[PDB]
Amino acid sequence: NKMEAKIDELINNDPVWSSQNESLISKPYNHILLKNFRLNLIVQINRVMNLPKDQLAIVSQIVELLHNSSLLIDDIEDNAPLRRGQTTSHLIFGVPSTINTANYMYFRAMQLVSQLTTKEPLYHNLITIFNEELINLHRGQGLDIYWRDFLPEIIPTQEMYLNMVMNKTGGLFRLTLRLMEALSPSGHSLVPFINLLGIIYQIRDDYLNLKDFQFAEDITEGKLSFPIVHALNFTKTKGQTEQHNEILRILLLRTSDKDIKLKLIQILEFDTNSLAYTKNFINQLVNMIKND
Amino acid sequence: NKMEAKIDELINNDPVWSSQNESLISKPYNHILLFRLNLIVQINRVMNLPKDQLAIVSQIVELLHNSSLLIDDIEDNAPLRRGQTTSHLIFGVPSTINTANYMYFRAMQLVSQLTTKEPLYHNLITIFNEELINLHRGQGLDIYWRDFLPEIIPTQEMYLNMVMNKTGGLFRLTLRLMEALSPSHSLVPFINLLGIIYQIRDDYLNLKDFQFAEDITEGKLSFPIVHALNFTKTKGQTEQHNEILRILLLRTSDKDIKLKLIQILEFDTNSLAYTKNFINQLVNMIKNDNENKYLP
Ligand SMILES: CC(C)=CCC/C(C)=C/CC(C/C=C(\C)CCC=C(C)C)(P(=O)(O)O)P(=O)(O)O
Ligand SMILES: CC(C)=CCC/C(C)=C/CC(C/C=C(\C)CCC=C(C)C)(P(=O)(O)O)P(=O)(O)O
Ligand SMILES: [Mg+2]
Ligand SMILES: [Mg+2]
Ligand SMILES: [Mg+2]
Ligand SMILES: [Mg+2]
Repeated sequence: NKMEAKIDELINNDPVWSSQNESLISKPYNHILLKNFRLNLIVQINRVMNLPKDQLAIVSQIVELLHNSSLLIDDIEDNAPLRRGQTTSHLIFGVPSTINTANYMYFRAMQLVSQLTTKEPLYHNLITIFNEELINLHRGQGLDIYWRDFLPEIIPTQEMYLNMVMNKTGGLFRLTLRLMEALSPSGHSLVPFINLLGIIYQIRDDYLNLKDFQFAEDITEGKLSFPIVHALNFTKTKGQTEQHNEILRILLLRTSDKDIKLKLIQILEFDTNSLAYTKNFINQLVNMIKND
Repeated sequence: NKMEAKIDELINNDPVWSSQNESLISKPYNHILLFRLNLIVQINRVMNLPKDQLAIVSQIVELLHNSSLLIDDIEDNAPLRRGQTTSHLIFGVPSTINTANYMYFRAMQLVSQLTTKEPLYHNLITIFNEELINLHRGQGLDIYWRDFLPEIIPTQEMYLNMVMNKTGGLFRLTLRLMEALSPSHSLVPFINLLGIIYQIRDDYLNLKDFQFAEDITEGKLSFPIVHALNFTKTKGQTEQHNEILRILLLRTSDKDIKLKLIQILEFDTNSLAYTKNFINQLVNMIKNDNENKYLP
């Protein structure tokens, strides 16, 4: 009877969640917070969208949660040891807590959308954009991960890699902009532009990762970067069998040996000219804007 | 010129995605597909959702359920899920995490297809939202206790609230959606008690079937363990309290060491007996529910 009442009380109330609990399970996330330029893009874009700063704040909050959560997970998936010159959360708090916290923040983010409007028609568009771009994000990420973890099952071509980027990187970039375009109280859609900004961003990330070495973690990962994809297809094309295989073998070692990583890079520098190709590819993309 | 052409085309289109791609990413989910729908069908008798809108609800629930099992096995370092090899051991942790999270959002998208009524949608999303949030909190606490042991040893109360969040999330989600779509007293209190019977029973059966008892290997703060731990602390049984902690902290597969911890629960604290009793009472709260305060 006393137990029965304590239970009766329980099952008839909402589940209990204290602020301490909230603090406890937010450790992996608070860690990565300690790591502005994401708001510079939002403030600029806004110069054109004209959103009241009240709503722009809630937009900035949604994107950061989604962004920081993405990084918490991408690090697990990529077995990354450092993020922004700091130990990654999964190495401190563990993979289990990090996955849960990150996925949890995805839903806190989703919850904040209610705060952008009272308008039922608008709200629905918002949730849809939120849904679509998150679905796109996971698709690209699924390919980048599949290609990597199952190499050499599939050697992506420049086209396949770019579709993957349109999904993955474009995902976050389109989410931010598409949401603002729906809240804008006010020319043409800036989506095409943000997609190009996303592609340039990703290929420059892939590129600087190797040039900054020449610590090239992307090689330790086995990632099918823009430079590696060109090297692999170039090599198959010109009949360079041993080079094509050494590239695959090195990617598959998941090595942190600096000399082995340097060898690979010099292969992309003198043998396949992938570094130059990529540099040019980036410049051309930028020129497409600068010459618009 | 020609490169400019292709890029232009690319950025002016939706991201490309074929079904072959869809198949790649689904592999980890398909692997886990290889009684619940009966419970949903049964519940509809009072809800009366049109066999079709009910299929969708059913699909949403299945995506979520199956997806959380894939993530939970990664978090629990489980080598087996119903006799077969767990997905992350076959497809790796990265793809499995991603495929499971992708499915969460596919589930979130099916919600838009239950209704086209603007208020009713906002209420379905809210429900979906709230329950997924409660589910992650319960899981977060469950993992936290397990991974920070012995910083915090939960009490029966703490444990049960963790269950209301975790196990209650997936049970309530299903029920609150159905009740909201119903064309026809809430059964949420009843689903809550159910979830609790189910979880305490899950923890109970895990040890009893052995008497592989993976929960021990996992180091989990299961219901019998929570009892044992607070039972020895109360009776001041120092060694035994520490011995229980020591075994959980071993993350062992040692059949012999697992046996010992169980020996402790059976002989020293009688936690297993205490739990069998607990379950029964909860059920009687339902069995002896005359006037149907909980039952329909
Ligand atoms: C977890 C899921 C589905 C997706 C996660 C996708 C992400 C963020 C991956 C992280 C990497 C690329 C960085 C990006 C895209 C930052 C974008 C910045 C904005 C300001 C939008 P990195 O590790 O940081 O180099 P990647 O090299 O692994 O491609
Ligand atoms: C991934 C996130 C946030 C939450 C996941 C929560 C889950 C599913 C945990 C799995 C376990 C409990 C079993 C359940 C819930 C049976 C399926 C439920 C139905 C309602 C049919 P188990 O491993 O199967 O014993 P647990 O013992 O680890 O608590
Ligand atoms: Mg990465
Ligand atoms: Mg990556
Ligand atoms: Mg589990
Ligand atoms: Mg678990």
